[PDB]
Amino acid sequence: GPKFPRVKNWELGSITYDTLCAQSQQDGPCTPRRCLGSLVLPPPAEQLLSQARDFINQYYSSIKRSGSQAHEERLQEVEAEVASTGTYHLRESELVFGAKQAWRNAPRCVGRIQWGKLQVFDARDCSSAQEMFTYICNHIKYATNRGNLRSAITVFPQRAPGRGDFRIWNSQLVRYAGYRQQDGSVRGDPANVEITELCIQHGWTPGNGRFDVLPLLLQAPDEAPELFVLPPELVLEVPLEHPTLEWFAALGLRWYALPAVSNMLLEIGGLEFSAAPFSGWYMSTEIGTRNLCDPHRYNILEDVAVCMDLDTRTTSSLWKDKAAVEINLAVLHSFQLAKVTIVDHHAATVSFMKHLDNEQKARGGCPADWAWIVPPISGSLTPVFHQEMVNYILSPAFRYQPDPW
Amino acid sequence: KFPRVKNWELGSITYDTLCAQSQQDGPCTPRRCLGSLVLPRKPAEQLLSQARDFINQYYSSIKRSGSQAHEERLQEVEAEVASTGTYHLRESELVFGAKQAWRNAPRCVGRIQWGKLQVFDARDCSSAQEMFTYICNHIKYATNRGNLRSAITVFPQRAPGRGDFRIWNSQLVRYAGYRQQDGSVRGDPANVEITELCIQHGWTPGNGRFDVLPLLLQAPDEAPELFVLPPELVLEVPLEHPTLEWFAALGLRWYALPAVSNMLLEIGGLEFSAAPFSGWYMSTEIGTRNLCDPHRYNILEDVAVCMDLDTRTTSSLWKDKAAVEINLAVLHSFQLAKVTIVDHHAATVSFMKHLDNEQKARGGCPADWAWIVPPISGSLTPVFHQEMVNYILSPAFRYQPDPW
Ligand code: HEM
Ligand code: HEM
Ligand SMILES: CNCc1cc(OCc2ccc3ccc(N)nc3c2)ccc1Cl
Ligand SMILES: CNCc1cc(OCc2ccc3ccc(N)nc3c2)ccc1Cl
Ligand SMILES: C[C@H](O)[C@H](O)[C@H]1CNc2nc(N)[nH]c(=O)c2N1
Ligand SMILES: C[C@H](O)[C@H](O)[C@H]1CNc2nc(N)[nH]c(=O)c2N1
Ligand SMILES: [Zn+2]
Repeated sequence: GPKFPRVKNWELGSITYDTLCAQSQQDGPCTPRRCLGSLVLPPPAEQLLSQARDFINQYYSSIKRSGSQAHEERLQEVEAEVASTGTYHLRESELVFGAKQAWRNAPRCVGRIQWGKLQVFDARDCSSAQEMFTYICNHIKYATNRGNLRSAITVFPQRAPGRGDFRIWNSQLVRYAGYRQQDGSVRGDPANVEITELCIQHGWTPGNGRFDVLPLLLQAPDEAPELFVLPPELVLEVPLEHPTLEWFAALGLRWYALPAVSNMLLEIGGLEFSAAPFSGWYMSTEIGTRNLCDPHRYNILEDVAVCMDLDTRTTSSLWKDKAAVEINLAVLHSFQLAKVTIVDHHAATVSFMKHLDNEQKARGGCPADWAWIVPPISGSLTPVFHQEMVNYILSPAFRYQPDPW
Repeated sequence: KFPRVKNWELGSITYDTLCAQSQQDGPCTPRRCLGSLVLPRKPAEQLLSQARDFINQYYSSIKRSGSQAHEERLQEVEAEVASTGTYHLRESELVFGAKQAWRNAPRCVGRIQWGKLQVFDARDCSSAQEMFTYICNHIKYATNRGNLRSAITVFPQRAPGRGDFRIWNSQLVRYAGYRQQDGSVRGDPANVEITELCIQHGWTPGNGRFDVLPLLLQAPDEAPELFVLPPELVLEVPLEHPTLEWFAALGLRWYALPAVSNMLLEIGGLEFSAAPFSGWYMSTEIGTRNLCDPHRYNILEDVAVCMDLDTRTTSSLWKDKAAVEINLAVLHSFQLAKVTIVDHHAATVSFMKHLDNEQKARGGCPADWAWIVPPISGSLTPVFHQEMVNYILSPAFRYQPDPW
């Protein structure tokens, strides 16, 4: 009947229609000829204005004053500002709304049930790399909260015409070093080889552990990036042990508490925030499956399987599956023991299903990237696997941006 | 124009140029991607061009493009369509077409096997009774005492203004699902509807969890007929577990032969509404989806309790632990019974090789990531880390409406 994508849940037999996708102003990578959904990575005053008008409309709607005098005056104010400066500036509450809407709009995030609970730190007054470090340390302190983790974003000054960007060079605020060895292998996190060598080129004295916390490379406008070492007491980590396998603790594994992505671009109303780090808490599979077991990450699956005395000589023993499960259990158990916020992939996907239903009512749909939403272990054991999803780009948005170097 | 395809484990990059050969629209648009949807929302010059294109594919395959035989065949097809509005395939063309359709199936992880397919021509079928004989032979051939062999049986194509030949069941072997009035379902819930259709067409039902359904076979414009498969034809594997002695006591089992029977085979514009095909199972289909899906046999909690796991909380990973043991039991049991089966690691590893073979052969390979990646231990398999391009090539297997 309805001229909108029909979305089915095959577990429950229920049907919805996504009408929200009609609000998408930006094309993705797919066409009627081929679907590129699995691909990881696929102003003129006029363009800015329409984006800005769209956002201001979004803002006034969200506060139920659409069509009002203050709405029309804000529109006039934004246009006039662009008229004389080529850009414009957000009011504080507009920044807060946009930051939250960016998260709410993120198709790849399974944690969006939490989207309304986001502490927005306005750092648009920051004017140095040293000052960025202060703001970041404060973010880490607040967000970590001794293990009772709190979602937060710190927004630094927006991209400005004829002036360099504020950039955090590191992909997350907390990252383990990856040291390339003489034998070609990697000690530490192979994901972080490039940033590690960049840190060294910039005067960092490197360690040689598997879990050396990297220093921050922070870049203020039109300046070389400066190197900042995080005070270790600010960086909460959890040593990994297993509830029953006593040898697991002897592996010396660990992960940091705070997932704090820092290389993403926050776009709101056409304004571009090139440095706006944000953090929540981990879903246990990110650490236990991906970071610890990916072939091109720590790759600990065989080591653990051997300790479990599994038959690693044949696929059909399911040694990989068994080990992966116990590694994930260790992550959950250790985070719980340490009283550091974490969520398993069952609890998380269940809560995302609740989120989908909320957004169905609130907005007529929810953009979602099935491949990213479904967890990397136990896929069909979670409800989201059986849930069809429509993927599309809404704005405000978090966007990938090229590396500053 | 041409999609850049990256593998994130190895850093390697391909470019898919095969997708330019797609003549059929999928469900995605620039505005929104619908790749996770399971089913699609919904003259003679058209047929003639699909026909020419296919005959072209065929003669290129035998390396005789531009040969007089190729040219003569094109005129044959053209002459037949111009006169009758349709045409017919030579057996050798049908055999090529069927293999290509498997090859082009974006959702199939087992396509490394594509060139190895026994094709039974059943186009000289005029009755449900004859369909039954062909089906029995197919099952006999394909089962081969546990040494499974991939096969397809092809029934007469669709004709204008005439009902279709159809097999009503979704697979040649399916377990009954009986809806007990107390809300529940005994058996396989996926088969409630087909079970009920069977009963209304005269089948005396069982009352078990693994009662093998009769086939409802339909010749054109006739009511379907009921046929009970001879039990000796249907090979089943009792499930036990290598170390957990109690597992066998669950009374679990599954059939050897996965033989899908409700898909339509399109070749060169011609449509074969009844063309059942079979290979062998990947263990996760049985151990994860069929046995553990909440809307299937849903045995997770039962197994977990037997393993004395803490069911109270999600964070004990009782679901993940139980699922792994069930998958192991399926593998163990099939191996013990000498019945062909492939685990999801072996399967996905061979699929990566297939992607590589196809890159060299055709310049790409249509694949549906969401279906290729197994339902447990996704990122533990190489396909998780492989970008894939999805699109429709012909010959193709397609979904079609239920005939009732
Ligand atoms: C509060 C608890 C949260 C949980 C459990 C959570 C969970 C996740 C997970 C599992 C992913 C997939 C990441 C990967 O596989 O690498 C993800 C992605 C993402 N998250 Fe959330 N998240 C949370 C909070 C947040 C917050 C506070 C923000 C921003 C305000 C956010 C924005 C995003 C974005 C933009 C992505 C996509 C990343 C990409 O494409 O690279 N998340 N999230
Ligand atoms: C020989 C061993 C084979 C293996 C191990 C295998 C594996 C699989 C698996 C795991 C799926 C996903 C099915 C599901 O989740 O329900 C699938 C789908 C599919 N397979 Fe294969 N397969 C094999 C042979 C074949 C053959 C012989 C054909 C046809 C001649 C075929 C054509 C297809 C098609 C068309 C689909 C998609 C069905 C749909 O979209 O619902 N496969 N295969
Ligand atoms: C393109 N950058 C890839 C990349 C993504 C990363 O994480 C994505 C991401 C983003 C936001 C998250 C929020 C919460 C959470 N638990 N995980 C989250 C994970 C981390 C490092 C890199 Cl290098
Ligand atoms: C309409 N229901 C869809 C459906 C799809 C099914 O599987 C598709 C399918 C097709 C070919 C296969 C080949 C081999 C294999 N192991 N599984 C295969 C699975 C099975 C039953 C049903 Cl009921
Ligand atoms: C090729 C594929 O898109 C890629 O490996 C994706 C798949 N799904 C994912 N899902 C999440 N949550 N995170 C990821 O990094 C990925 N990687
Ligand atoms: C909604 C989602 O697309 C649906 O559950 C799909 C996901 N991937 C799948 N993959 C396979 N192999 N088989 C399936 O039935 C499905 N179902
Ligand atoms: Zn798509």
